[PDB]
Amino acid sequence: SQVQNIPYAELEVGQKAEYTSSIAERDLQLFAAVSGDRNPVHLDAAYAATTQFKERIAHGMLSGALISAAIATVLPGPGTIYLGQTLRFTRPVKLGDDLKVELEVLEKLPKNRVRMATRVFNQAGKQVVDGEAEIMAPEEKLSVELAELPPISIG
Amino acid sequence: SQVQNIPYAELEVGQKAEYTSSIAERDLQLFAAVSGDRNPVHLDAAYAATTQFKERIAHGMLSGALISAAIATVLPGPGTIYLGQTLRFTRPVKLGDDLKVELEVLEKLPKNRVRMATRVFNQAGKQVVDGEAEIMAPEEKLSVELAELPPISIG
Repeated sequence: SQVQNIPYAELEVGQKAEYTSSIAERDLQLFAAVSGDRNPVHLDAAYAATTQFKERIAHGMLSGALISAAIATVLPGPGTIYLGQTLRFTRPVKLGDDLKVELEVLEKLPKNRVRMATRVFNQAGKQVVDGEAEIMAPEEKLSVELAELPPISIG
Repeated sequence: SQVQNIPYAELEVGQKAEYTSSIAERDLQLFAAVSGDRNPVHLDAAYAATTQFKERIAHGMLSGALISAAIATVLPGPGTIYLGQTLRFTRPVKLGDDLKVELEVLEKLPKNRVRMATRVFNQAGKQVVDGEAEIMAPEEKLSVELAELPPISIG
């Protein structure tokens, strides 16, 4: 399929969208690989078993990654420019959690700018991240084929 | 292999550290994989060649991932609790850029709270990200063996 954006003129204050992701081993490994954060509580099950969490946990900033993809692919979607992001990390995310990013349009501002609430909840409905984004929303309507990745093999 | 943290009592206001990374094709693909942001300006060279950028560009939030690793592995390092992060995306990051994360201790506050400047610069010394982290620095000295990444093959 193709992904259609929601340009500035069509956005409304209060408009919401959601973006969901499971927290699997592969997510922990991919985020470590691209961040360089090889702390063993995210990677080494034997190590994590010795910690207070008893199992591996996700990097806090994995939620910033998910938020950015929600904004870029769902609301407003293709053509958006990222100007800023604030994150508050409220609760840890554990291996085997499922996260839901909730976006909400808070304000429409000059120069096609939008303030977007960016919240993340886990499978129990508890908020794990709170924050807000500043973006420049797309001026024109757009339909874009997202790129398919090559196969990525781990282990 | 081994990494020592820098506990709250060891930190001093003005203390700096750095964390560097080159922006390779693999980084674009892995970040897209873990985030879900597969917009083609990040992944498809033929497409990006048709844009103003003339080449692929990195996801803005890739700098957020690198900052988070710098805090978690270099300063204060293992044991740090990530409470908050602000990011202002001041300049696009391109394929083939070298990024330098600069961390600076701005303030030490009660209950092990630290305010940290988190700036990111490209190869030409232009600032590409500005922001500040709020953390709880570790109370005790820890030495940790970082985990190995599993092997990751792409394509």
